[PDB]
Amino acid sequence: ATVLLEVPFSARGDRIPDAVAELRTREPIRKVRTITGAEAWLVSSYALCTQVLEDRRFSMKETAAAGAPRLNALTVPPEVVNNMGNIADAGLRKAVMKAITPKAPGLEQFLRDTANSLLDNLITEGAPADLRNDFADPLATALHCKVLGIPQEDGPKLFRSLSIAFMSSADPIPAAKINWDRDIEYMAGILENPNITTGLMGELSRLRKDPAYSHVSDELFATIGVTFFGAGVISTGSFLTTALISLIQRPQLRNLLHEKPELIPAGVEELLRINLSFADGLPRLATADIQVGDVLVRKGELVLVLLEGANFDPEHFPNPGSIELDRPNPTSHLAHGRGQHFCPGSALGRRHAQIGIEALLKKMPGVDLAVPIDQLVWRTRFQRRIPERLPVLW
Amino acid sequence: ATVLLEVPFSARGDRIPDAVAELRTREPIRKVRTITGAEAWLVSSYALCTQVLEDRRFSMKETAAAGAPRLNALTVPPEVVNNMGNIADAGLRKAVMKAITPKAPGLEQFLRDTANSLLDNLITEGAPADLRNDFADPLATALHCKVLGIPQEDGPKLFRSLSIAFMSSADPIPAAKINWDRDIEYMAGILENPNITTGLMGELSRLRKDPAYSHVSDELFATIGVTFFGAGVISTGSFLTTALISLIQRPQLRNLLHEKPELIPAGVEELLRINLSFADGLPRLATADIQVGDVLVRKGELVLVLLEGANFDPEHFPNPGSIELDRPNPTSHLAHGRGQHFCPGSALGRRHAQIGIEALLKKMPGVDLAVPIDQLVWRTRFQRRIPERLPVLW
Ligand code: HEM
Ligand code: HEM
Repeated sequence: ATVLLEVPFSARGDRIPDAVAELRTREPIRKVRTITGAEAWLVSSYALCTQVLEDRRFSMKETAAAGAPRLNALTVPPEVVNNMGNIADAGLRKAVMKAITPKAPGLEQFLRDTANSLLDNLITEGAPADLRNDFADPLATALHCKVLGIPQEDGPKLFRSLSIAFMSSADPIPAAKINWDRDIEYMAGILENPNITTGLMGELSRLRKDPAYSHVSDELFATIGVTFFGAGVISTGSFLTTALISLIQRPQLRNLLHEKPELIPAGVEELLRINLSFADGLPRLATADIQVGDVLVRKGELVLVLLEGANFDPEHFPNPGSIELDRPNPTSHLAHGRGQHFCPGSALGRRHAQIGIEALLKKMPGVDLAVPIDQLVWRTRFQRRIPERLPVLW
Repeated sequence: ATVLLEVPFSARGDRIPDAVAELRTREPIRKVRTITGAEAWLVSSYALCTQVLEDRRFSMKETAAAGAPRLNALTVPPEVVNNMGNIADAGLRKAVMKAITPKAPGLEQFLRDTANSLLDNLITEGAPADLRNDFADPLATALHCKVLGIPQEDGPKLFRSLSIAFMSSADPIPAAKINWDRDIEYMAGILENPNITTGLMGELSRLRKDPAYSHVSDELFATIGVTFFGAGVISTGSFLTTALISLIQRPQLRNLLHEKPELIPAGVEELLRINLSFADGLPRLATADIQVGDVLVRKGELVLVLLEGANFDPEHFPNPGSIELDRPNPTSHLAHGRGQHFCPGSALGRRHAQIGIEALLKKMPGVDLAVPIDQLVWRTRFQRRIPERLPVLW
């Protein structure tokens, strides 16, 4: 007698478990138990992952319903799970999306200067350096302060909520509520701060006093600040970190990108595709009875869309484990999801990674791990897979 | 077909695995495979642990022999494994041991002021607080700078070597050598620094120019600084952290110690006894064929002395999982080892814990975890078990 298969399989973000391919072949939708004890359907083929993400009857919003089977505990108010819907309903969709493009004047140069300044300080200090805590995450944090229009010096305390805010927990987390409420108060103060005129918060500040948005709540405006900061910083910092591992472990690739940096966009797209940053399947709740492969998913059941399931599917991406800069379908991966909830920061994230890698390869062309790869400490019960420290030398 | 049982069993430092008791009953010496692929004998009963630690033919020094079966890779020069022997041979044993007592004038008050100042800053900043990174470890770090006679401001960079120096790795760690050599150069500079006149380094500085120690190497003096700083900081910071978890999880105990703080020494002794801080058995290499329980250990074989094996042995400590402040045999645990290599900092460590707990209970009598216990991220492939962050509220 064995128990029902448990998810997630491994918190290690540097390699995919052999088990994923075996499951995809045998049972590309199959029943699993989450950390809460809930049952769920784990979907692991490209075809079935795409089907679920593209069918809105597999609802994100309804995952927050009281009494639903849960992947993990809410770390935000239940109405905040439908944040993008709330944004759209408030007529704020176009403005939010415009404010988080990497195309804003000066932004890319700010990114490059910031990356270069972080790297110079590591160089000055001498190897070993921690590329997560002292490069990737600070770069992510600086980027999102600039994108939000908020002071850089406020970034670190906001950042420090995230090790808790993005926990994947069986039970509610008291600290998450403390940090949430505090971070909300900060963003509400920002909207009242006349010095804040640029970026997302500057724009929301103005829209908040525009008559065309008079009956949009202050709660929604502050929520947008907290959610976009947290999602952006955690996602870009975590992605860049694990992409750096994948690069460092492929010196031939590292050298080619150092040699031909115009291939970096193609490289970052592949690093996105193979990225194991998302620790859990994307949760959705069936709002109807829906056939998914050989399984009739019943209304009220939880479905988990395993991103690496899709992204390493050899039917869609032949030789899935190899980075190939000339695939015919390079952006057709699901690293930024798909459908209604496709990542609004995908371009900004792509650019954070491109610029951080560009700068790292220039300043540290000899970059290598300073510890054997198995020594990396992978964060557990978290919504991302990340090494606690990423020690490198150069 | 199963593989040979692997060690360590779990990096979780908040509970002992049920498997340890089962093993102790069934097979209190049994064969296991280490992370290097080496075979070893894992010893898990009080009686057999004590036998091994008290028989010097189970050698610490010989664990460093080229070609021996290894628990993990050396992170120091092989001659440094015999550091205490080297100390004794150089006539430095009495001086080193005297310099690391908690009885030095002002030391306890420095500890208390430092603990109180760390706590006030957490209070000012507001919950949640990380009791590992922003209390236990800084307290350990400050204590050891003061004990060594070195500037407090030098503590943080020395501290940052330790996440690597105390790795438990299958392979040599390049960063460990970088940090070792750098930290050695620092301690050599300290011995040449005329401002350094107090503590262990002040005393070694003087003995280095005393004719009675003329043919003791500069290498040994600097090595003593690096080894005593690292072992002391890692051991006291890690112990206090996990003792804090054990306390916090027992509010009745926490309240009693807050109420009757004179029971704190008895409490710290029990917290020592149940402490899971050591991630691996203590390694020893047989220098002869020696009968240990039902096993004839052969010369050249590795033996691992599982401290919690001894310390949770119900034959020696009845109701082993319960903290009892009135045991008849309270200091007979093996938390500081036993025999030739008994911890030279045991009193200093006891006092760090007592004072840190005293101060925490006074400043934060309402101290509780701010996250569910399962959310703590336990450091892997490391010589200690420690949570990466210890989020608390009060
Ligand atoms: C490489 C970097 C990034 C990756 C891999 C990533 C990944 C993802 C994925 C997979 C989703 C889909 C969630 C779902 O469908 O259940 C998503 C949505 C989202 N992302 Fe990203 N993201 C990245 C960067 C960013 C940035 C920079 C921001 C903000 C500045 C951001 C903000 C959001 C938000 C607010 C959502 C929710 C969308 C919705 O519910 O409609 N992301 N992201
Ligand atoms: C609660 C705190 C502490 C614990 C639990 C602890 C634990 C231990 C243990 C189990 C050993 C035996 C190693 C073996 O036999 O293989 C040991 C030895 C040692 N400890 Fe500690 N220790 C603590 C505090 C300290 C401090 C504060 C220092 C230095 C300032 C220190 C320095 C050393 C050294 C240098 C050895 C090697 C002894 C030898 O090889 O003869 N320890 N410790």
